[PDB]
Amino acid sequence: MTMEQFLTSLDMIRSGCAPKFKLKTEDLDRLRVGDFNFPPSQDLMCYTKCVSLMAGTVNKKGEFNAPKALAQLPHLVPPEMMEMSRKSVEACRDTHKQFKESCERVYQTAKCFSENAAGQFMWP
Repeated sequence: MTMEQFLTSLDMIRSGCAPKFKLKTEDLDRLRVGDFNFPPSQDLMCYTKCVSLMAGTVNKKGEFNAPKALAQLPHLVPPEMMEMSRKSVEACRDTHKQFKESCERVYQTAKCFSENAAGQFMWP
C-alpha cells in the first residue's frame, strides 16, 4: 500500500472501533501522532485492542502474535514504514506478557511501538 492509502486507512480503521467506546477526540489525536504520554482511560485502552484485533495482531486476550504481525505487516503499513514496524514488533513482542488484562496488554504493546519508532509512528 502507498503512504497516501495508509494515511487514509487510519480514519477508516478508527471508524470501525471508535463508536464502540466513550472517547475524547483530544486523546485519539495524541495517539494518532504517536503521543502515548498521558493517562489512558479504560475506553482508550480497549480502543487500542479493537484496532489491533482489526489488524489481526492480537487475540481476544490481548496476546500479541509477533510471527503473525510480521506476516501481516505488508498489508498493514507502507514500504516506508516496514523496517521501523519490524523493529518495533521484535522490540515489543514480549511486553504483553507483563500485564494480565486484555485491553492493557494491547495498549502497553502499542505504547512500546510508539517508543521504538524513530519518529515515524501513527495510531488509527
